[PDB]
Amino acid sequence: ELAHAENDVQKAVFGTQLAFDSASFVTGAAGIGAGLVGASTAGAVLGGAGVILGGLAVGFTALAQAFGAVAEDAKAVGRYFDTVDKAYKGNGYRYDNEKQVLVPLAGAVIKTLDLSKNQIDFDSQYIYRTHSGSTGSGKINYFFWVGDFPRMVHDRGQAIEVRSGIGYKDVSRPLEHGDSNVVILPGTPKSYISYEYMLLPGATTRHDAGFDVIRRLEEDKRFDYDFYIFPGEETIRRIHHEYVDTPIEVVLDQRNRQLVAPELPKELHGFLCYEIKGAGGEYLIGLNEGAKVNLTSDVASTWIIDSSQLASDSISVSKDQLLVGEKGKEVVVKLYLAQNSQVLVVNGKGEVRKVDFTSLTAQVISEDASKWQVPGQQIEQHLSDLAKAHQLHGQYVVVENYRHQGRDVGRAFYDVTKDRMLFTDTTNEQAKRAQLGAVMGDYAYFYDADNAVAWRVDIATGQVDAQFEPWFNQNAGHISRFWQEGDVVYLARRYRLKEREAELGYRIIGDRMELVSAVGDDALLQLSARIGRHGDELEAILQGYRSNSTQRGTLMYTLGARLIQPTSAALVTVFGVDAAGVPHRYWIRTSDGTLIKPNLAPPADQTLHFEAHEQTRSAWQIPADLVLAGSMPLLGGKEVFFFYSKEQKTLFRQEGPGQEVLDANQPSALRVTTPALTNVINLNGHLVVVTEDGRVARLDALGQLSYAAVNEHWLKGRIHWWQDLTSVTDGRATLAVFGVKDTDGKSLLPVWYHNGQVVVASAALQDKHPQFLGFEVDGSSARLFEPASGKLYRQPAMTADALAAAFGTDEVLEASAQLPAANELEPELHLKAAEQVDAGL
Repeated sequence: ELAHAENDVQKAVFGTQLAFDSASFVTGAAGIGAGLVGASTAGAVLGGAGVILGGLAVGFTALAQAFGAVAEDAKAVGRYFDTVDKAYKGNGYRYDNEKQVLVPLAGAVIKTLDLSKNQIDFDSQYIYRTHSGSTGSGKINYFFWVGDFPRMVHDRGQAIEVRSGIGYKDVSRPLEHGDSNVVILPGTPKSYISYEYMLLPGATTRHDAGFDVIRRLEEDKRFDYDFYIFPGEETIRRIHHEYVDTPIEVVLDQRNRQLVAPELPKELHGFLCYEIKGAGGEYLIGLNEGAKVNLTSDVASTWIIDSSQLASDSISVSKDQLLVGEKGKEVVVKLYLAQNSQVLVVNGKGEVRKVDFTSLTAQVISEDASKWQVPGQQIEQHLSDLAKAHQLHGQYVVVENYRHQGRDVGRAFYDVTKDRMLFTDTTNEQAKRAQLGAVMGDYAYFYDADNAVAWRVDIATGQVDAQFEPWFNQNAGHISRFWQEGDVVYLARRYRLKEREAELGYRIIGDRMELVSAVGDDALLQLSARIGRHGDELEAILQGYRSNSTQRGTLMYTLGARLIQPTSAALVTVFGVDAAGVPHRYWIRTSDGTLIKPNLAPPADQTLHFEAHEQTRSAWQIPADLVLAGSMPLLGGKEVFFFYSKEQKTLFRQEGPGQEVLDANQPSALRVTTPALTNVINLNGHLVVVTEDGRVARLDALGQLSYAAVNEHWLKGRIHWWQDLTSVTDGRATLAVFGVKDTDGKSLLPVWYHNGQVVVASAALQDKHPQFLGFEVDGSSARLFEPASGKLYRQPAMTADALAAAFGTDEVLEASAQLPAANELEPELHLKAAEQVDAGL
């Protein structure tokens, strides 16, 4: 009757939606590099413990998708610095030996071509300096402050000023081949590079295209990459370029070579000026849009300009300069000719004009038709190639004094990939300098690094919408970090008080701003160590802070804001050093006001007792890295709470929130026995543990664990892992095997183990996300279900000899995939869902 809910069935732990790509990624990244997975930084909690039920294997998807999105940006940044190295490698230029053109490489920057000497003179791009607080090395040294994270020095005066950290230094080098030739002129300006950081598992340990170039640069403390902080490995998510006016110069020689200026993306126009200097001869300057050029023939010449690469062939002449193009967007040519050096203006066909400095006229002559200059196709091809690279770059560019609609909107950020998206949408002399923090799907978050304000921006590029107001606006300190994770965004405002510096951490979702952390104060922290239920106010934080006003509200330029004000969240953490040697930390369950109150038990080979005066303490002193893992119903009259500590690699279970008063003499959170615990994961409210030998087991309210898979780090190096897989559990084990690779060495082969039988999904199954189902009473026909097809299948078990054929000595399938093929089981049915049950399916 109704739904089944049957006991003994021995259904597999991971259940329905399991995909080996997502879980094998998440459990691999959790198995290395000393980071947590899926952790929150502002509040110290795993997995969003406010979510208490959901699909176990959906969490592996939600994690893998986010870390793939971070990995692709990280790789793009790598491929950029790879391209920069490949540009400075071989000194900025190549010669096309098949068609006799000198072509600039994509990414280098240059001061001048001493082309007579065939000698090239380089330039650096500058990257802003890394800076940070000092609570890590000293000061309030214990806990990991939120805002004390590496940040960027905004000021051009102190940037790491040199390319040479890529591995080599020079002023000049010889170019190998090019002379008596044609030359394309360099086409990228100098840049100031901004950067932005994001959490990425394995970032310290991956080796990908060009990452080594960045690893070479962070060897100087002025800049850091390949580094670790408490929540996990952090990496540069993306780049922003600020371009600076770049005078390249050219010094020609007594050979009638031809020059052409290269065509650049819409944003690069006007950042380049070319000094074309030389003597004698008849040299052609191929003009192009969005550049300035100067002619310095001061010995003698007659220099040619080609209009045909511009969209239009209209010209005007002036005693000092001439202009070519149309609609005012005409290339400015400044005409420092001497000794009756004169310019000839060539069109696409038939005509050249003599330009008259006295008449200001473009007198016709038919001296074109004269084979004076190279056919277009080769140059046009090279320019088509070069124009691609500058588009492909992606990333962002920063625009200063963006006049949107005549009105000057200040700084703007050109999204190279999309519709010019982000600018502040309002005219204010502070917001003119405002800093971009985070961007969403048609939302942008800006902030001021020095004043407590932040905006919602770019609602359909309309008006500015709302501004966020922290709980206090009247005292010194600043928003020390603005950063996002998982489409939520976190504010770490540092406050100054005449006692101490303090910090508050807010989380913003949608229209809500929420508080999730408070540093509080000793007089709060000791009155939190005891009885506590506070309701409408968090521990009288308001009466703990606002009494220390310093008129910082003089800087609250309220700018017509629709003010949004903080509201308090479930599981507000409170923490701080109460006194020397006594850390405290509590979680207020704001829904009910109770305190989660960790009473930690000394190591099993110790016990301590403490005097009655200090007795209001946890027995073991709370580690610096301690995080609430989510809490489960016990079915035994309480709720059970778990605490994790990555440095200690121990799990503490606690029944109920804790005592009404801390007793240091009988602890309450008990050090759970687990083998070599490497990490803990919370998935929609379900806990998962990863052992150091590479087994995975779910966990349940009595502290028991049931093994549920092995991992890549278990399969690696075993020559006959199907033998050793009997060792993972005492018996009646049903395991996925997340480590098995398809023959390409990239895809993952779905494998299970069940009562000694190994099931592998055959080539038709593999891409379909095969689910496992338990065996026919004949004990060889393993059932399977494939939810996308809706269809139910049957699949032979594979013998150890057949495994010895299908696999050599390795986790990767042989190309001789002599693999037992499936067949459908109940072809007449299309199934919404299939599950095991005691009576059957």
